[PDB]
This record gives sequence, C-alpha cells and structure tokens, in this order.
Amino acid sequence: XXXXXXXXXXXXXXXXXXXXXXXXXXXXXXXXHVGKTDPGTVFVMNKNISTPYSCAMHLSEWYCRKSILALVDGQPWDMYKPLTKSCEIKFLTFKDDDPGEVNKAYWRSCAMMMGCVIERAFKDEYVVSLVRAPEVPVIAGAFCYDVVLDKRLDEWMPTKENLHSFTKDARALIYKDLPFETLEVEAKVALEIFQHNKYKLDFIEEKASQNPERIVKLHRFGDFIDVSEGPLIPRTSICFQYEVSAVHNLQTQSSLVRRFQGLSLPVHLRAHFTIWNKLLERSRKMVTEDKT
Amino acid sequence: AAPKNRRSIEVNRCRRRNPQKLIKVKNNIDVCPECGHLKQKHILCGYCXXXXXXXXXXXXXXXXXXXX
Amino acid sequence: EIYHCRRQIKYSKDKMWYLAKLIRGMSIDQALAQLEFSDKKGAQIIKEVLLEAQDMAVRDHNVEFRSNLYVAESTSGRGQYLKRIRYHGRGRFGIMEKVFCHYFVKLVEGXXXXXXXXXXXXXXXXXXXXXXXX
Amino acid sequence: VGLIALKLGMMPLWTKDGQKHVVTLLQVQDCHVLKYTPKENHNGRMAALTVGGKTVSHFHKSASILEFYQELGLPPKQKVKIFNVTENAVIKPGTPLYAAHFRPGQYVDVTAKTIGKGFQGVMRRWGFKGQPATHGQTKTHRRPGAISTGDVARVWPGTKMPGQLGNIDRTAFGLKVWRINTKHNIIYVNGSVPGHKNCLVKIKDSKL
Amino acid sequence: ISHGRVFRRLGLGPESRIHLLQNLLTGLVRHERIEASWARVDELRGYAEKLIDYGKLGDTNERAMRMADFWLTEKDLIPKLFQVLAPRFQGQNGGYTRMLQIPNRNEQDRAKMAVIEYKG
RNA sequence: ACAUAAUCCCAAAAAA
Ligand SMILES: [Zn+2]
Repeated sequence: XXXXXXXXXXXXXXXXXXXXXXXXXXXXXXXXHVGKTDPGTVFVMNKNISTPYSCAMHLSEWYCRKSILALVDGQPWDMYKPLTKSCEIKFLTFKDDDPGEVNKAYWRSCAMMMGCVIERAFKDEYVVSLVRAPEVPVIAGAFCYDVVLDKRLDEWMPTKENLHSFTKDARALIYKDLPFETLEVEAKVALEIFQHNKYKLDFIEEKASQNPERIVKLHRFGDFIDVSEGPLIPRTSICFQYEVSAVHNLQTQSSLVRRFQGLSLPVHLRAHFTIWNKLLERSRKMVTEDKT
Repeated sequence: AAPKNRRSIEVNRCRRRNPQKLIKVKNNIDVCPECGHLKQKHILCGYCXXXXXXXXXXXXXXXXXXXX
Repeated sequence: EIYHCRRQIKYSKDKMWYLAKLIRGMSIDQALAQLEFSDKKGAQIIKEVLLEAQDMAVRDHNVEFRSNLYVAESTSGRGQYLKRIRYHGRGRFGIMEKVFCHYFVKLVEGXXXXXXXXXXXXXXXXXXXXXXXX
Repeated sequence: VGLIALKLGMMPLWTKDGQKHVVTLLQVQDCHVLKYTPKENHNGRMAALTVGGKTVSHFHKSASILEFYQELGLPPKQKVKIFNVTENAVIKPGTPLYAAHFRPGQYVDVTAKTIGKGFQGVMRRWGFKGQPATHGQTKTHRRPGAISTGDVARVWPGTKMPGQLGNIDRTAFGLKVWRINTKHNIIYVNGSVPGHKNCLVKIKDSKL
Repeated sequence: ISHGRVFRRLGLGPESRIHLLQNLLTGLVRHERIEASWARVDELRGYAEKLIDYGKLGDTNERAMRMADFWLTEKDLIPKLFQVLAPRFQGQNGGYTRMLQIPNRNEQDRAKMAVIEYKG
C-alpha cells in the first residue's frame, strides 16, 4: 500500500506540475488590487496566478498572520484562490460578524485533515483496508466523515485507546506544520487518481460531469488528496487542537457504512479543561444525532 | 560612605542586565472592532474615538455658546 | 542589507539600549507595535528610526514583500559629551555630563528565525559522552 | 484525627458556673477525602482533606488541578490540604465528612496563616526597647542601634533585624473545644486563632 | 497600615482632597463627561453616585437641599442636576457614573488616563 | 581554671 500511495502521489505531483506549467506558461499578466478593508488600499503588480495572501504579506505581517479568508468582488474565496486582472480584496476573519464561511471552511479542513490522519495510521498496519466515502458537512456545527473498511475491521472492535492514538497522531500532524496545497486539475486525470476509491469515482462521475466546469480543485495535504468545492484552512498553525468523538454504522441497500465524527477548535482558543470535557460530551451527543 | 574600589565590567553587566530582566514584553496589541486599527488591549481606540471626542467637544462648545 | 543611522541626538545610551535589545531579532511588525506602545523616551526615536528604515527599504531596495523584512541587528553607540556646571552647596561645583547616543539599525531580508530552545537531556547525554571519550 | 476549617469570628460565652470564656468560631463549608498515600519509614500514612468554595474553578486554570478534580470525581474546590495519620486502623478511603467529627471538651491545635504586617521595623518584631525620644537623641528613636562586636567582623547568622513579618504558617497549642454544631457546621474553640476572618485554618488533635 | 482602608490619599491633604472631589464633580456634572487620572476617577465614582442619590431623595427636602448646597457651591449645577439629570436616572440604582480607559498617556508623567461619564 | 568553632597542620594509626 506504500508503493501505490507513493505512485499515486508521484502521479499527482506530476499532473499538478504539468497543469501548473501549462497554466502559468505565460508569465506576463497585469494584476490590480484595489479596495477598502480598513480604509482604502490601492496596489498594482505584474504576475500570473497571483495570490491574495501574498498581498496580505505585502501589506504587513499582522494582517498576514490574521488572514483567514479573502472576499473578492463580493464573492468569498480562499486565500490561496488565484486572482486575475482587477480585483477588490477584503480580509475576512473569525472575529468578524460573518462566521459562516470560515466555519464551513473549518469543518471541511477538519474532515480532510483526519482524511490524511486515518490513512497514515492505516499505512502503519498493512492488515487494514480503507475506502473513502463522501463527507457530509453540517451547518449545526458538525461534520461527518464517511468511510468503509475491510471485513477484519468489521470483526475487530474500535477500542478507546485506538481513537486516542488517532487523536495523538492528529495533533502530531498538527504541530508538524505542513502547508496545504491547492491544485487545478481536469476531471480525467482526477478520475485516474481516484480510481482506487469507488465512492469518489461515483461522486466525480455523477456530480462533476453535470457541472459545466471541467476544472476541479484538488487539495493536497501530505500524501493525502481531497476534493473540495470551497475554501480551505490557511495553515496547520491555525488549528490548535482536534478530537475523535465517536463512530456510527449505517445499513443501506445491504451495504454497511462507517461514519467517524469529531470537533475542532477555532482561533487557537479554549476556555478551560472543564468546558473541554463538556465539549467532548457535546461532541459525542452531536455524533449520536447524525444530522442530515 | 565611599566605594572601596572601581567596579569591573563583568559585575556591572551581570548587575545591570540579568536581575532587572530588561523590559518584559507582553502582548498589548489588539485590532479595533471599528476601524481595524491596531491599539492597546482593554482600552478604547485612538483613531475613531479621539476625533469623535474632539467633535463632541466642539459641538458642546458650540451648544454652550449658542445657549448663552 | 538596509542600514540606517541617527547621530548627534541627546538621550541616555543605557536607557535607549533597553529598547534597542527589545527589537533585536524581532520582526518589523512586532517591533513597530512594541516601540509604539512601549513607554520610554527611546520609544519614539527608535520608532522614527524604524519607520525611516522601512521607507528606505521600500523605496531604495524596492522590496517586493514587506513581510520578508525583519530586524537583524540593532545597536547604540556613544557620541560626544556636553559638559555643564551643576551648582552645589558651600561654593562647590560638580560636573554634569550630558550624554549622546548614536543609534544604528541593520536590516536583512528573509523570514526571521531564532531558536533559543535547547534540550537538556540530549545536550547532557551528548556532551558527557563526548567529554568522557576525550 | 483532624479537619480543615475556615475562620469565622469570635464571641464570649457564659457557662452555668458564671465564668466568662472568650472563644472563636471555625466554620466548615465542605470536606472530602481525595488521595490516600501509604508510607513505611514515616510509620504513618497521609490523607487529603479539602475545603472548596467551588467558585474558583473558572478563574483558577491548570492541567493537573482540573484533571485531578475530574478524575477523582471531585467537585470544584478552593483549598486542598494534606493531613498526617499515624493510626492505620482509623484510615478510610475517599469519603465526604461533617463537622460533627469534633467533640466538646477536647483540646485541639490550630494551624493557620499569621496576620501579615508587611515590612516592619526592628520594633513590633523582636520587641526591642529602642532609644530615648529626648535628651539630645538624634534620629535614633526607632533605630535598633549597635549590632555586633569589634572582635568578630561579620554579624552572627540569625541576628534580629527589621524585615517582613507575618503571612506565615503558625500552630496554636492547647485550645479547648467548648461545643460543636453539626447542622450549622460550626466549631467553638477556646483560644486565639492565627490570621483574619475568612482565612483558611486547620483543626488538629493536640498533644497532652 | 493600608489594611482594610478605602478613602485613599493621592498626595493631598483632607481639605485639598475634598476640594479636589468637589471640583472634579463640578466638571463632571457640568460637562456630563470628564477626563482625569484613573485613581481620581475611581474615587470620584462613589461620591458622584452619592450626589446623584441625594438629588434623588427630594427637591423640597431640607436634608438633600443643604447637602447639595454643601458639596456644590455653583448655582448653575444644582437646578440642572435636580430638574434634568436626576429624573432620567429615577429607574436606575447603580446605573450611573461609568468609567472608561484612555488609549494614550501624557507626554510628561505618562499618567494613566480615564474618563467618567453619565448615561445619556 | 578564661572569655567566637574543635583538634598543640587533615584524617587516622600504633605502642629499610
Ligand atoms: Zn478604532
């Protein structure tokens, strides 16, 4: 499973390098960024596939480190979202009155993150087998990560120490400080990469083919790749803590589905350890609910 | 009283640096909820308030001059 | 590298050195905020020096990203001394020396990296085993 | 045999004999046994006595503290103290307790924090006489005066000099208990107690 | 010793302290908001609440009248205090004399600055 | 039988 993951990561890196090469082949472009977040700001630079986060860096280190999301021409985008021609750049943060976008992005980042973690733990033991299902976001403050496993994992029970170890590895990758990557790829090469995952194949085939856009955004964290229609968390330093609350088993059309669920911590801030235990209980209860 | 001998450099440095801890640096910096300017924690902004306080002082002086 | 200097300004060197060591190794932003909200006579001056250093960095060196600038080195020298007469009792005059401080600031591009972390167990187990083999 | 208490106040009492007795009141808010630590060389085992205010939980934040309260199943507590138990037969596992544990007529020792006087002169500490306030005495009035002798250069260690006084642990001995109230959790103790009211105190079995 | 003692000193004598309180309260009731040192402000709060309560007692009552005449000598402050400022606080109890902090400091003594203001 | 902490220079030992 290590050779297949290394070959898939090498094929994804070659496809990302080829797409990036063919898209950035012309390095002559005009990027004008003008808008008022704080009072007015006017800047003009020449680059292709320009990053608004680099403009945040251009302003100062403070607004840079406090940058979470980027509102462009009224449309909310990730800070890694490339800009072209004239654009109006606004900096959206958690403390702002509109938590929704950064919240959704946060939950989708947490789902992805564990998408990597579980896989890495499953790369520790060759006995286990993992197949990723689609993820279900919940605006109630929940996120559900769906997956299916080998029969051996169906026979063997998920002891508490296990999930604790998953949490430890999650925090490990959290303080490892690994930057997220944003790739623009065709549905074809993507289909080829996701061939080993049936649910993702069905996802792309059914949903993405109906969509007029053949350009899909692949978010890469470590050796893990995920499909996202929306913004991602800026860095690994943004997420202070993570926890694994509980799992569920659903039976549909004579098929079994294993759904893992947990919670996340915004703006690197926790009130106390008591309210943390309370957050554990709340987490598990929200897992028992399984909102849809 | 009077000093017995001249102070060495080492003693002077160790005395003037370590125990005083120079100037301890905490974080007083917070972003203003209104204008987004950087100001001190647990304190009113120095941008969107001082101008409104000067405008309120000019309005109070104009009202006190119009009432008299 | 971007250098900036201020001479023939009258302030206590020992007092200015307090805010001089304060911004040493620190990034431009944090140093700016600090010097802004730091309370002393050197705060304003070193703030001016830093601001001018940033202006020179942007205009002269044409730096692409301002976030890639940090403070690599800061130092305070002593200039000439102005001798004044302090009148004391019983017909005696003491000498009041008015000092001067020459502030020097050296900036280098790139991200700031400073590690003061040192593992005690690793350093001990290494230095002891290397000293016992020498 | 002993428990941790909280200083309430003082008040006179009238015995049927007609003799006046000045006593102090020690209130018991809450008591719980937390940890039991057995020992060998000391020939005695330690127990944990705890009096909580339950309010301090949020404004006092620590990993070990909160994890201790949570893992032990103990409610939020303000003050955690230890007690040395010599007798191994009377030792019990973690249990909540009441102020009925004390009986009238029993002499007890009271360990509390002495009133802090802050920085104090040579007077009020060692109770020196000082110098005269008259007869040509200049600025020597509250001064300690001479210290050492010409023979020995350095001053002897432990020499009495002005400094910080109070805010330290002290144990008063030979304090008789006239009576106890179980329902109101009040202890009547004849004697004086160290520190101001509302300060944490300790009631223990005396030695007679 | 400072044990259990309100009523601070601030380097002023008793008469100087009382007069300071009267002046700061004069400016406070006149301008409805003032700027002073944090200590003087925090000390001024209670006395302000007291004068307000005295205004809440009664207009016709002699106790309140002579109290108000004692603290405030100015003839301009009293009617504006009783007729205007008092009736709006009628429902409030501890709801007057709010204290806030000022961002910067003086260029001389760097004294911490604070502002006191009544609820509009 | 003299007046700050002991042994007449450490610790001990034994009687070429
Ligand atoms: Zn502001």
